[PDB]
Amino acid sequence: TGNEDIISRLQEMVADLELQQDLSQEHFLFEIFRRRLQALTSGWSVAASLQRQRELLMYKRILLRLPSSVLCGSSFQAEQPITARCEQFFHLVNSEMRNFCSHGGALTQDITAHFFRGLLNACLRSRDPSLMVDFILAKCQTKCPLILTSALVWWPSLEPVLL
Amino acid sequence: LVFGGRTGNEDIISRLQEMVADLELQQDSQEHFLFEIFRRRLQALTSGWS
Amino acid sequence: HLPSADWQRAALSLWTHRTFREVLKEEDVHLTYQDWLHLELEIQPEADAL
Amino acid sequence: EPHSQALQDVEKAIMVFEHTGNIPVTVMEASIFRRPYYVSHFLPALLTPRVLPKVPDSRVAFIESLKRADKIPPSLYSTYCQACSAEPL
Repeated sequence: TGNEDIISRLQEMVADLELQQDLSQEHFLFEIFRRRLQALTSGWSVAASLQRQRELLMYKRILLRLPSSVLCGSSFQAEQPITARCEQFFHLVNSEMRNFCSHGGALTQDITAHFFRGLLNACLRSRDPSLMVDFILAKCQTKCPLILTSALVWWPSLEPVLL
Repeated sequence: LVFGGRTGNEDIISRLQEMVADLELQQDSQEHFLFEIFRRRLQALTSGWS
Repeated sequence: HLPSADWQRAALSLWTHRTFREVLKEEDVHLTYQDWLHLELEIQPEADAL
Repeated sequence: EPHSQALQDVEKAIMVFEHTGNIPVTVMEASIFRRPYYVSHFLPALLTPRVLPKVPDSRVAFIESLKRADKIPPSLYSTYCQACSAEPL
């Protein structure tokens, strides 16, 4: 209540950089996230825990605002250039979000849908879509099992949109 | 005295900014539903000079 | 458009005045992008003036 | 009837002017070549004989734009200003 013109200016420039890259490489966002998490107290104090919870809900917010293309890129070019920015996201989800933006051995309705949207978008835009989706969701049995344990809860939601 | 025009909501116009960019990327020959909607409302109005 | 033409005139006379331009050069005062962001974030979509 | 209609007409002129600036031009036309309807319209445009706020607002700035457009013969504006000043139980 202050901000909702400036967060629209952000959407402008995020989509710009999406197109300039679409003309493999990873996003600066995740580096900014890791810098602020780093520059917080590693102290376990309830002050620090709340401050980091605050900062991660704000990250979840800005990712819901911005396209799901920032997560999975767009147009996965082949199996060889694969899991670019998704590994970036997976470290974030394992390290931090599973602490804070979770419930019940699982994630949020919102970010789960935000992910699966970007996933099916880039996969269907690329060739061998069913096989490449099967590939990234077999990777997730190893690298970010949360997204699956979330997708078990929030399946009733996704299945309509996905289908 | 109707005294200008309250605004109410741009929140909802930024939830719309979502789904536009969503459907845009998912499509990428065929054309938009926007201009269908536009034509329906411009048609459903009066054709008067009133 | 906006409140008193005298306040308007005052602002424009200051803006044109030389010693304000000569002050604006050596600058911490030259409004950093980040400073500008802090003031534009300060304001609300509630009371606008534009 | 041309009081309730003229009100709905000037309401819209103003809520459009607002998202714009510079005088919804349907009304500016209705001015020079619908002079009777112009006066039956322009009277609910001067219907603000009410609490005039501290801050000039929608109606206020619209009427300002008209009087700067050299419309509003001054009689009606002066009158507008004056009116605004304002056992068994």
